[PDB]
Amino acid sequence: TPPAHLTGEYPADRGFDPLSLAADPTVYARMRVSEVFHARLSMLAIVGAIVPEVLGKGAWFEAGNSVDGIKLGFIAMAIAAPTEYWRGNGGFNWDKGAADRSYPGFDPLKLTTDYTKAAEIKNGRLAMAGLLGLTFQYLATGESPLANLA
Amino acid sequence: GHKDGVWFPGATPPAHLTGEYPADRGFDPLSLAADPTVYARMRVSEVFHARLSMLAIVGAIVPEVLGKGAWFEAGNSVDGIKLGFIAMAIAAPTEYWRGNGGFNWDKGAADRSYPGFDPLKLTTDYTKAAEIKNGRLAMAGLLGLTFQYLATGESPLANLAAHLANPVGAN
Amino acid sequence: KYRGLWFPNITPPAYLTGEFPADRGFDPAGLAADPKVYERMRIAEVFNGRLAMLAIVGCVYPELLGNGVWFEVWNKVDFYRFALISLQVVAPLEYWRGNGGFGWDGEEKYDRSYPGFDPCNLTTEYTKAAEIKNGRLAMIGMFGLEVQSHVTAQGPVANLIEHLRHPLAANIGANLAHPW
Amino acid sequence: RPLWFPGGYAPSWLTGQHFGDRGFDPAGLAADPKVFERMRVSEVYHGRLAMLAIVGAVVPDIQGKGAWYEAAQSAGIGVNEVAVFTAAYGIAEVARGLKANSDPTSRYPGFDPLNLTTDYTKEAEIKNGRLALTAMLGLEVQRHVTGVSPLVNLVEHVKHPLGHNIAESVMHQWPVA
Ligand SMILES: CC1=C(C#C/C(C)=C/C=C/C(C)=C/C=C/C=C(C)/C=C/C=C(C)/C=C/[C@@]23O[C@]2(C)C[C@@H](O)CC3(C)C)C(C)(C)C[C@H](O)C1
Repeated sequence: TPPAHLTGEYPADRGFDPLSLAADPTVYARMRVSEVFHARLSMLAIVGAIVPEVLGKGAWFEAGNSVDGIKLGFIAMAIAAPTEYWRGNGGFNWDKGAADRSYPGFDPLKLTTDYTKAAEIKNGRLAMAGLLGLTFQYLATGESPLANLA
Repeated sequence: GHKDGVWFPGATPPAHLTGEYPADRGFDPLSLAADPTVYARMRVSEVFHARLSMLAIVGAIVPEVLGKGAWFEAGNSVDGIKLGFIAMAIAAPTEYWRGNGGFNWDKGAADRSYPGFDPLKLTTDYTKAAEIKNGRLAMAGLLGLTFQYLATGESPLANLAAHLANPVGAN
Repeated sequence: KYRGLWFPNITPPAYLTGEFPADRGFDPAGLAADPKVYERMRIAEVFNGRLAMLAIVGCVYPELLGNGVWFEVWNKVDFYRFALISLQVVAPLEYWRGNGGFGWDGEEKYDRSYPGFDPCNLTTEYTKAAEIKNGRLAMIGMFGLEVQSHVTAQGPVANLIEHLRHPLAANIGANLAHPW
Repeated sequence: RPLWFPGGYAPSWLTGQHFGDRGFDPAGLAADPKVFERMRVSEVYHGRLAMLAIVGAVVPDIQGKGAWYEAAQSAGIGVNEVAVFTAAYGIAEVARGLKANSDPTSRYPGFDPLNLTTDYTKEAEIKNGRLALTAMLGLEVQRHVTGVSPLVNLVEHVKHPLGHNIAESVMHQWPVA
C-alpha cells in the first residue's frame, strides 16, 4: 500500500517509504535530485569498476598500486569544486538559478520522456545495489567482480 | 545587428555590444565593456595589442626559419639588458606621441588608433575587421608559444613537426 | 554623504555614489559599471580581504614563533595531502556560503557577505568600512610577501629585521640593482 | 527563539515546545509527527546511556586499568559475557518497551527520591546528554585517528596545544588503531 506523502506524481515512483524520510515536499524535492545524482554517479562507477579491469589493468581494489591516490584525489577534488558549485548554483552567476539542476539541458535528440526519466533512476537503483554488493563480496571473500561470478 | 555571427551558436549579444564597431562578435561575459568611455579605450588597446602581437609572432618564427635558434635562445644572441634599455628609451617619445595624438602639450585630436598612414588607401570596414581578426589569432598564437614552451621545451616549429608525424600522441 | 577620494582632484564614477562602505570613487577600469556585477564584486572584495587578513597573520606568526617560513613549509609538510584534506573540509562550508543556507533552494535566506555571526552586536556601516580597509591593507601586504619571497628569498620577519638593521643595504633599490 | 544557527530560520514542525528545540532539523527527519515522539524517546535514552558511558570510559583509565577500548579484554569480558548481560538487560528493556511513545513516563519513569524534577532539570538532562553523545563520537574517532587513550589526547593538547591538535594528527595516515 502506498504511503500518504508519497503519491505517484514523480518518475520511478513505487510508493516505498517505510521510514517516512521524505514526508515534507521540499525535502522530497532534494531527495529526488540526490537519488538521481547518486544513480548517475553509480553507473559510471559500476562500469568503471569492470571496464578497466577486463583489459588487463587490475581490479578495483588494486587501484592503489597503479595510481598516486593522494594526488589523484587532489586533482579530482580540484575539478569537482567549480563544477559541483555550478551544478548546485544552476549556472555561473552569484544569484542562483532557473536552469533545472536535476535535468539541465543535454538532450539534442528529444529523449526526455517520463519513461526515460524513470529509466534513468531504474537502471541507477540496481547499479547502486550492484556497487553496494560488489564491495560486500570483496569484504567477505578476497575476489574481483568477474572472479566472484565463478 | 550582428551580420557576421556570434561567438557561441545560440548566444545573445550583451547590451553594450550592438554590432556597431569592427569585429564585434558579441563576446563580453564578464561585462568589462559596460561603460562606453571605457569601451572606447578598450577598442584602441585591443587593436594595439593585436598589431604588436603580429610583429612578435613573426619575429619569433622568421628568425628561427633562417637558422638562428628559437625565441628562447635569443638571450644568447643579443645583450638582453642593453637592447631592452634602448627599446624603452625609443618607446618613451613615440608612445607619448601616440597617446597625446601629436607633439603639442594640449593634445592633438587625431584618431590615435587609426592615425592616417595609408598611401595605398586600403582603409575599409573589411580591413578594420581583418586587422582585429588576424590580431586575435596572433595573440592566441603567442599565448600558445609560451604555454607550449612551458609544457614541452623544444622549438615552436619542432612542435608542429611533432604533430604531423604524431597526430595521436601529440598532446 | 561626503566621502574622500583616492586621488586629489578627480571626479568619481557616476555609479559610485558613496552608497556602500569604503567607496572612494575608485573604478578607473570600469569593472563595476553594471549593478549586478557590482553586487558580486562587493561580496568578492570582502571575501578576498578576509582571507588575506587570515593569510597574513598565518604567514607572519609561525615565523615569529620559530616554526618555519611560510613559503618553505612544503618541504616539511606534504602539499597534496594538505590540499586534499583541506578541500574535503572546506567544500561543504564554501557550498553553504555560496548557497545561502543548507537547503537545496536556498530557503533560509541569509546574507552571504554579512551573516549574523556577531555576538557583540558591533555591526554598523562604519565597522563595515573598517573591515574593508583592513582587508585592502592585507591584500596589498600579501602581494608584498609574495614578491619579497621571490626577490629576497628570506622570510618577511627576516626582511623587516634586515631593513631595520641595515636600512640602506636592505631596501628595494639595492635588492633590485643586483641580479636577484 | 534561541536557535542552533544564526539567522532566525526554524523548520515548521520544530515549533519550540519540546525540551531542546533549537530549530535543528535540516534533514527533515522529524517532519512526520508520530516519528517525532519515538525520536524524542530515543534521544533521551541514547543521551543517558552515553552519559554513563563517557563517565565509564574515563574513570577506569584514571585509576590505571587501561583505556576504554582495551578494558574489556584486560578483565576478560568476551562475546559470551556481553550475551549474558544482553539477556539480563532485555527484561528491563521489554518492560520499558511495553508502554507507548506518547506516555510521558516513557522518558520520565518517576524514580525521583530527591524530588528534583523541574523544567530546568529536563533541559539540563537533554543538554548534558547531547554533550555526552558528541563526546562518545569524539572518543571513537579520536581512538582511530590518534591511536592513544583520550586522557593522553587531552594531556598532550593541554601541554602542547599547537603540537598536538586535530590538524597535526590528520596529516598522518590516520586509521592506525
Ligand atoms: C576579450 C574578453 C576576454 C578575453 C580575453 C583574452 C583571451 C585575452 C588575451 C589576449 C592575449 C593573449 C594577448 C597577448 C599579448 C601579447 C603581446 C602584446 C605581444 C608582445 C610580445 C613581444 C613584444 C615579444 C617580442 C619578442 O622579442 C621577444 C621578447 C623575444 C624574441 O625572440 C621574439 C619576439 C619578437 C616574439 C574575456 C576575459 C574572456 C572576457 C571579456 O569580457 C572579453
